[PDB]
Amino acid sequence: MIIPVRCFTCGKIVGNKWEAYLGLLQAEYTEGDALDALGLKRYCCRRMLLAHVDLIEKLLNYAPLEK
Amino acid sequence: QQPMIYICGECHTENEIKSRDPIRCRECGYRIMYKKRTKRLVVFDAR
Amino acid sequence: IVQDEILAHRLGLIPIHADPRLFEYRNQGDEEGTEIDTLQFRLQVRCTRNPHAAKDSSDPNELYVNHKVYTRHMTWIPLGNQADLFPEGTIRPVHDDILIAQLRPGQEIDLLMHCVKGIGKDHAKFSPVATASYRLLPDITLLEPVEGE
Amino acid sequence: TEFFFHTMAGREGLVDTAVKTAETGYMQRRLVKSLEDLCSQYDLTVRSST
Amino acid sequence: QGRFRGNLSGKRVDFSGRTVISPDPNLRIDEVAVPVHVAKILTFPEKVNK
Amino acid sequence: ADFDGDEMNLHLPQTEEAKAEALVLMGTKANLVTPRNGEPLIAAIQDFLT
Amino acid sequence: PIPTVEEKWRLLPAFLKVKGLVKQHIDSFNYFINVEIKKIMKANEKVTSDADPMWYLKYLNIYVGLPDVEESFNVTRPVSPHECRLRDMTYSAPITVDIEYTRGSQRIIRNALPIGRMPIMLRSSNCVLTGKTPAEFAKLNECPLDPGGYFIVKGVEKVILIQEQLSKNRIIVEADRKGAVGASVTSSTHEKKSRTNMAVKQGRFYLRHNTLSEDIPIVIIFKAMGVESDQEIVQMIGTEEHVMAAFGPSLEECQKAQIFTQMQALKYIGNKVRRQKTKIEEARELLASTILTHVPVKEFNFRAKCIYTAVMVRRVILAQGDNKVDDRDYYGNKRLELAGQLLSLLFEDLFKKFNSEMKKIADQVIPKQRAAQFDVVKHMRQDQITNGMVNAISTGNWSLKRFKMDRQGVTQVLSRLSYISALGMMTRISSQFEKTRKVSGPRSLQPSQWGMLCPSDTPEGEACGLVKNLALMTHITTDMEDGPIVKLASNLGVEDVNLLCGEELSYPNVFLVFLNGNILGVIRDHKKLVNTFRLMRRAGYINEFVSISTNLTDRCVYISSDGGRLCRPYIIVKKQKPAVTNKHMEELAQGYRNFEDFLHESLVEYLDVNEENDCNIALYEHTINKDTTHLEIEPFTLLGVCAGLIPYPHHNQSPRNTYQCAMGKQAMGTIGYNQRNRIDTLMYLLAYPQKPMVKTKTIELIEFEKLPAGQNATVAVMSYSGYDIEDALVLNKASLDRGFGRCLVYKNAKCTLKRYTNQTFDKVMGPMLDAATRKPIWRHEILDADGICSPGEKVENKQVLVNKSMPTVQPQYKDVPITYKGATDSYIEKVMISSNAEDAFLIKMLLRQTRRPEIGDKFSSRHGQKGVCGLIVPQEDMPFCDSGICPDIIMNPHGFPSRMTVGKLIELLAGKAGVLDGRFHYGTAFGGSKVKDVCEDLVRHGYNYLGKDYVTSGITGEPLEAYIYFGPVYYQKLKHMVLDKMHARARGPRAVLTRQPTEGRSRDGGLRLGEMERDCLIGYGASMLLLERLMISSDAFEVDVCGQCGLLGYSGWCHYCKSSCHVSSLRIPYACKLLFQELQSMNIIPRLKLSKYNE
Amino acid sequence: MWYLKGTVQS
Amino acid sequence: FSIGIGDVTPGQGLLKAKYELLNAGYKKCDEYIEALNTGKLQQQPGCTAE
RNA sequence: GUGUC
Ligand SMILES: [Zn+2]
Ligand SMILES: [Zn+2]
Ligand SMILES: [Zn+2]
Repeated sequence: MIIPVRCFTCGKIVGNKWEAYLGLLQAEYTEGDALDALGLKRYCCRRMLLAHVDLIEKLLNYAPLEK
Repeated sequence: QQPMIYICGECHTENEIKSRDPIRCRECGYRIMYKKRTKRLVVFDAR
Repeated sequence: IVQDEILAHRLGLIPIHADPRLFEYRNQGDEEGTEIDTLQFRLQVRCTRNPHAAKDSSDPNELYVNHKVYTRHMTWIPLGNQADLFPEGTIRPVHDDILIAQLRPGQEIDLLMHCVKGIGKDHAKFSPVATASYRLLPDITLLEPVEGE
Repeated sequence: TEFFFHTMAGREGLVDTAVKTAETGYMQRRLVKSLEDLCSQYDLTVRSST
Repeated sequence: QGRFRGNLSGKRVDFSGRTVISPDPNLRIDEVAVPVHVAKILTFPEKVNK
Repeated sequence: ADFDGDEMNLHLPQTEEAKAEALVLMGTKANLVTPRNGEPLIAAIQDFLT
Repeated sequence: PIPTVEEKWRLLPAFLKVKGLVKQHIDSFNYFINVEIKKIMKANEKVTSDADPMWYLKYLNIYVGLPDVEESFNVTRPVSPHECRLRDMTYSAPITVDIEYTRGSQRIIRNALPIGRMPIMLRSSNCVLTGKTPAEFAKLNECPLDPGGYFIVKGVEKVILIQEQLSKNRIIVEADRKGAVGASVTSSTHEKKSRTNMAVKQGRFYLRHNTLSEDIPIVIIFKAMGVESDQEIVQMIGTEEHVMAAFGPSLEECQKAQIFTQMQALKYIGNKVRRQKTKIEEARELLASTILTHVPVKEFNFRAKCIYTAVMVRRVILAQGDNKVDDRDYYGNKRLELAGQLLSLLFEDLFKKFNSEMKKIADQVIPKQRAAQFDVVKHMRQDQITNGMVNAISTGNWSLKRFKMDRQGVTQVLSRLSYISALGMMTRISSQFEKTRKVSGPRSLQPSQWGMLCPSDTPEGEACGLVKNLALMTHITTDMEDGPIVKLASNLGVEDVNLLCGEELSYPNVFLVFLNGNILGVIRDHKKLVNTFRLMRRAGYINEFVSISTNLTDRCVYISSDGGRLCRPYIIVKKQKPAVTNKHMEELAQGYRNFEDFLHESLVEYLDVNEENDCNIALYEHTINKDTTHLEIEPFTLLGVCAGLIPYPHHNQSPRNTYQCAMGKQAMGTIGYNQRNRIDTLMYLLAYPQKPMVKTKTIELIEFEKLPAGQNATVAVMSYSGYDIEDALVLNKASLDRGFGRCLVYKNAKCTLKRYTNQTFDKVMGPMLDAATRKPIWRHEILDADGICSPGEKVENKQVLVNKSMPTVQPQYKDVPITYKGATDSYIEKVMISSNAEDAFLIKMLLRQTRRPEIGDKFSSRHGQKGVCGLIVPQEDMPFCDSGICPDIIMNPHGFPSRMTVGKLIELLAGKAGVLDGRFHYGTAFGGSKVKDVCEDLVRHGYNYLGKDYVTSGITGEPLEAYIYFGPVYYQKLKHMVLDKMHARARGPRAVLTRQPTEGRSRDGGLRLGEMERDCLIGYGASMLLLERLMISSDAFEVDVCGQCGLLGYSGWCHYCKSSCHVSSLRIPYACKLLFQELQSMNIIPRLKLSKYNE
Repeated sequence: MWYLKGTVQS
Repeated sequence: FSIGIGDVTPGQGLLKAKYELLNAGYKKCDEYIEALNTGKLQQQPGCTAE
């Protein structure tokens, strides 16, 4: 649902670059370009941001809102 | 004592049911209501 | 929308910039919490609408106020009189912009967490190092003189 | 075409392992009910209940 | 689901259980590990000697 | 067993007279050959053989 | 080299946008409430009473409205599906009809007359969930990815399974225990199901139908039909040397019995016929419209029928003496049945019942009247229709004796475990045969089915082929009429069968025309007929869903236009080449030239199973030959919905493919976009679902990348200490603590409470306070001051959730406190309070439980490899290779060769290369990516090229001699945790009938000891334990009987002898004493004879 | 006919 | 002990070894068709042509 | 009735 704060295998904090990765995918950058520019070099802590779905965004449209 | 506060699912208005009343909303015509969260202190584990 | 257990787990995954040498080790069991072996942290944020934002907006960054919760919202409250020990701000999260939860108009979150000392053998959140590895030195030995191509 | 001919034989064994259990258990419970009291005596002789 | 081989033959037993098995190559040939949660439920009656 | 979805069951003898009968007849050390032919059924599995 | 168009992969999405997967379930219903609902109204159109021919009612027009609900008093407001799903209501809309009835002397035409309601589908034409936008779909609290197609009755989702049946109006010739026999089943629209069969014995043909007493000779039936002279009889049968040697005996035994006239044959038949008006008219009307009603008779002419019987006899003769037999395994004959015609039959039967019984409601009032005019709308009822519809949908008992049919298990609750289990159930098909061991043909994969039913998609267990799933590209044809077809066939030059005699049909050049099991006539040079019909179909005048085929062994052309046939589009080619070119698909990519005009431009066409029998189809465009007629669009559409999630299916074996397609629906994950609002009985959710790196085009077609049910994890294929035995897998403790594989369970607890016919009621007192301090009691701790539990609390074992106090019958009240039973400690999510349609308060509670993976949980590899977890290993172990990457899940290399799974290594390699490069790799079936361009790309980075890496063991600190296979793999967590599959009991409740442990864990029962386990104790020879755990621990009872007369006494006293002198006791199981007391009432007294154990 | 909002004291 | 995809890889000298076999097999099998059509294939067992 | 062995 939400990007994990830490990696599953090693334990590197990968939850502080999700919004930066999103903002860098709109500057005409390739997925690999964003991934090797953010700071990820190995592949165990790289598929946390690459292969990740965002369902809380779709879950907030059904969330209770005040009138 | 304090009237039981209930929230709706269409307008989310906090109203009260007095006693043996038609379960509805006074703003809209929705017939389903929800409940508020408890005001107690529950402990959780961060392990 | 996030679970309480998932929120507590993600908060426990947050590391803390603090010196564990000054603090003691907790005795066999006590949950009340003394002054020498427990660090208090408070977090409180509720989502409200922006009255000035615009006529017609879809982008939630300016439409709603404080929609994304980071680790910078967590505030450290002193317990006892150990405030003069660490001068101003040596006790704060290492990373400040880490997504914790998302809020909408009509939502509120208020929590108070306790930080204690532990070893990495108990849980993964007590690991003080992210990567600890080593490598053997390589060696490449040629045998015969090579040609150009 | 090769994948279809390969999966044709896979269904040959999957329908065979589903049916064996029935008549096998039937023949087992029919064979036990006839031979369940045959015992050896102390004079090296096998006899029935009679 | 009768009374001859359904009840008389069946006679469902007590003081039993069933659970998924897992490997553990640290025991002997005649050993088996039982969870403590099940061991707390099961009891064995015995008479007290001297 | 196949060790992927198997759920086996367990029973506990209640009387002392039966606790000694299941140890001499239904013993893991005693029952190592099968009455069908006479071959040992408990030798090793793939990993230990390799 | 041949010109190849690499563009035809975009035809399939545009085709599924029109119809396909689940849109046909809605097409069958949208066509039924627009075409057949008025056909039934026109069928039952005029009904009048017989008291006096002056009263009658007429049916002008009938229609249904939009989904509406009738509240307290004239309150009709538009209701949403979610409201009906939460209020335990039913999604239905009323049916308003405009009929007219004559009261007194004048006629009354009352418009908009309501007669009942009818359920409406979720994505139908009358529903509100159609033509909306995702922003508006979020307004009604409904998932936009929900395919729909189910029925909501009493707050549950019910889907009707497709059921396959055999073809009607056709002749079958099959062999039985002695010889060969022909049969014919007849069933038209009107309810008349007949089954006639002609059998051969002693070289004599006999006709069997259940209306006749015994056999009637075929020559007698011929002479009774109207053909008198025996010469034209053989002429119609066949003029051949070998067909006469087999038809002579019957002719001579016919000449034996004195029957030479039509009256003689009719009297003979009428004497043979039994039925519970003379014999001649009985036999005449019995041969008219009883035996074969699918062949209509205009005035009284039995000629079409006798030529039909003659060609049947000829087919049986040609079958006789040979090994040419018809089988029921052919799918070109098998038809499918959706929910449309079932609802049609139900509705027409309910309508006929409502018209026929209300005809009797006003039939007992006309003579026994009080005034001059009779009102019928006050003699009207609107509960039987709704009751019948809801009962048939929810109960599942399709019982129509007006239609002579009883069917069970047709509707089933929709599986909401995952997103694949919901869609995969909509394409599930049920067979007509029952689940028995005798079947081996129908269960076996038939060569007939090609691209219509997924071969791999089938449950493994008892039913191993009785349940099948549809393919990606296929269409179900609806029913049509045959007017213009017959008109064009008559204009083409087909001959009338009533002019030419029986001799010309034996001619080899003569071909017979069959249309839905009906002989149209004789045609010569059938090739021109087939060509012209195909050209007219490609033109556009005739509808595209009309099949035409030709069979040369019997020399007959079949024209099939019945509904319920399988259709899939095929690309047409002309003499060497596909008509579809690059310029035709560039416009499709642009945004014009869609599928319908492609069909209108004669570029693609539908073919059925029987029509592709006489056609040549090319797999690819390099295999196109000079006789190929059609070209299959894509070869990867053969796989089904559950089989489209397996990377490289051709690399894997069919048992593994079956296991994986079966386990894909049990894998837990996210359900949809609104999972917090919906309150289902049991819900399994994941915490952080990942995205599959090696995805399939079928995944993109269904948009599975929005709702994945698994996670990517680093796998190391190598043996570990001791815990990767046959299927055990090793986990990483650090990864499990970090949160790899976190699951959540959601349980529902609902309680309704109502009033009674008296003024008695129910009430909820609430919490209980003590006298020492003002605290809620331990029993009612979570309860609020209202009387229910508040959300955001933690409920432990055996604690009260809601207090329910109801009267025994001022009045005394018995409290029924709902108590939560569970080994775990649950949490409260939310509480819903509402009212149902019958004015009762409903309180629903959702209980959340977060669980973590432990030793005893079942995981899969999405490649047909399931296993329970073994040893949980910390992070000091699990060696890194160079960079510091630890194995997340240790895989055993010993289960690979026997299972024979090569797609796993290819998927691992592709995933590693993708996560290194940064792009998803395609792994579709019969294509995707190779292992030649990917391995050379793995060199640019700096890793080894295929799979190997240098590892450094952690427990010792020494390097590994051999290299280990590392890489990311998409794993998934399944159900059946060890937390629920764990039970134990020592002394609990017993049954009242017999003192024995009850069944099931929900009632805390025990285990059963059957006969096969008793045989193991008998083979050993132990008698003490066999008696201890069958009599001592199960049921030990002490009974008493007498020595004088063996009988069951009581209190050491007999009622037969009335003396306690001869009285003794014994130990017997309660079951045996119960059996004795039961047999004594059957005039079977077990007189017992006691003795001393010393004796 | 209903009755809610009660507390029983012991 | 580990297995990878490099373990199961066809050798370059192996692809042309089975190519010869497949070609000879096809050339030999596609002759019996016209051999049967012409009328040949003397039969040792009592059987039919196909 | 469904699911696993
Ligand atoms: Zn990492
Ligand atoms: Zn409201
Ligand atoms: Zn007596």
